[PDB]
Amino acid sequence: QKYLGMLQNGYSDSTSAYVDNISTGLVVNNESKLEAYKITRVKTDDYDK
Amino acid sequence: NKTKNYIASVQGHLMNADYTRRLILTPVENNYYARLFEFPFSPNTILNT
Amino acid sequence: YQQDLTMLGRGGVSKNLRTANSLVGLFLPEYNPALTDYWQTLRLRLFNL
Amino acid sequence: RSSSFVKPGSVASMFSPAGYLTELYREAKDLHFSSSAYHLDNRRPDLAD
Repeated sequence: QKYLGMLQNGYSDSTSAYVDNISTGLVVNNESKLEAYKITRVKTDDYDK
Repeated sequence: NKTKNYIASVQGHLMNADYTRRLILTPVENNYYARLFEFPFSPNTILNT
Repeated sequence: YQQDLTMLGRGGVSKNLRTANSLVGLFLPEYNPALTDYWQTLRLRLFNL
Repeated sequence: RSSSFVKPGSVASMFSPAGYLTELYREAKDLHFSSSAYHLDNRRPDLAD
């Protein structure tokens, strides 16, 4: 999870999605290509309050 | 079952009911395309069918 | 939750089977600390040997 | 749910401090009427959230 974070596979509706990264495979729905994406977050200016 | 041509499966637990579950038989494993049998778990969220 | 447990104790009706994970604010069972202590000790003993 | 066991020290455990805190709030919430300034949700409205 230090490399890949959390995989988007339909958790409960709140659940957050970052540990501290989010990634999943997404077959692009305009064609027949299967992409893997990754987003990383750096908490900024008073995120914890 | 040889006399009626059935395949019977038995399971103890499932790890998530929101995931789609089929039954894969494969001589190789690690490779989804090498399979010889695949059945969708008929109601899902089910074991021993 | 208590109503479901009461019905389950006699019947077993599962109309609308899956309980819609967003319908949970309940806590989850916890592992036995005595059993996990056995594994921790065995891991430590094997490491030293 | 029946197989979603958690390690001790997790907030999700039924025996975790969160579980104890939930029981305390559940029973101590109504020790005073809403009319009284001594009501738990009146003196500390942040607790409910």
